[PDB]
Amino acid sequence: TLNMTMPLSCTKNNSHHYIMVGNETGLELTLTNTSIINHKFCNLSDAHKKNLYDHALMSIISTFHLSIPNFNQYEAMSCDFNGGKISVQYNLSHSYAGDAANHCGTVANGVLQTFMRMAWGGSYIALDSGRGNWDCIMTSYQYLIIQNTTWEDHCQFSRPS
Ligand SMILES: *[C@@H]1O[C@H](CO)[C@@H](O[C@@H]2O[C@H](CO)[C@@H](O)[C@H](O)[C@H]2NC(C)=O)[C@H](O)[C@H]1NC(C)=O
Ligand SMILES: *[C@@H]1O[C@H](CO)[C@@H](O[C@@H]2O[C@H](CO)[C@@H](O)[C@H](O)[C@H]2NC(C)=O)[C@H](O)[C@H]1NC(C)=O
Ligand SMILES: *[C@@H]1O[C@H](CO)[C@@H](O)[C@H](O)[C@H]1NC(C)=O
Ligand SMILES: *[C@@H]1O[C@H](CO)[C@@H](O)[C@H](O)[C@H]1NC(C)=O
Repeated sequence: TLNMTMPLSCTKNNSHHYIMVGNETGLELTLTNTSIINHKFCNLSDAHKKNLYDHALMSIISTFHLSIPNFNQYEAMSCDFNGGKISVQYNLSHSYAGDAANHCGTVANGVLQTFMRMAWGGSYIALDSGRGNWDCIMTSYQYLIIQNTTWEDHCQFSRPS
């Protein structure tokens, strides 16, 4: 065992949902005030890391039917790799209306949107964006964390690195 055992994803204070892409593998989406990736980097230095990254986000967009509007906006994002299993952390700026509106055309916002509409946990506020069905979602959560993990382990945070 390397370093000390990781905290739980499934907590009384967290909102979480699991997307099962593979036969038992998938993505654990966690909305938290707990930071998992402690650096400011997302180094996709090789084609494999870039490929693992695109597959993770493609999975979320496909499953949630995210039609993300082009607002030329971005979420603060860290990523790391642990033997082929990616971790993606969004430092969400959705705590205030103005902040949410400027980080509205993002995957993280699409996830927040699904959590709200599916009632998966947590309370949110929907701001009418400029276009159709897309809402800018407010949340008090600081982090959205996405980890490639198994169903047996989805309730515990994986090691980022
Ligand atoms: C998201 O916010 C956390 C918290 O501020 C950032 O983690 C910090 O990273 C710096 C390195 O630049 C460390 O010196 C701090 O100790 C970290 N703080 C904590 C609480 O872990 C994280 O880097 C941010 N991620 C992004 C993408 O901005
Ligand atoms: C992500 O990449 C950056 C830059 O590619 C890394 O920062 C480098 O770290 C080395 C330490 O060996 C130092 O020379 C500098 O801090 C950076 N070098 C250059 C050329 O930018 C960073 O450590 C990487 N982090 C992760 C998690 O992969
Ligand atoms: C997360 O932190 C924000 C700001 O500190 C706070 O308002 C919010 O209630 C916290 N949420 C949880 C679930 O701890
Ligand atoms: C998790 O990682 C494995 C290999 O590291 C990959 O085959 C699989 O597609 C990944 N799962 C998701 C949901 O990205």
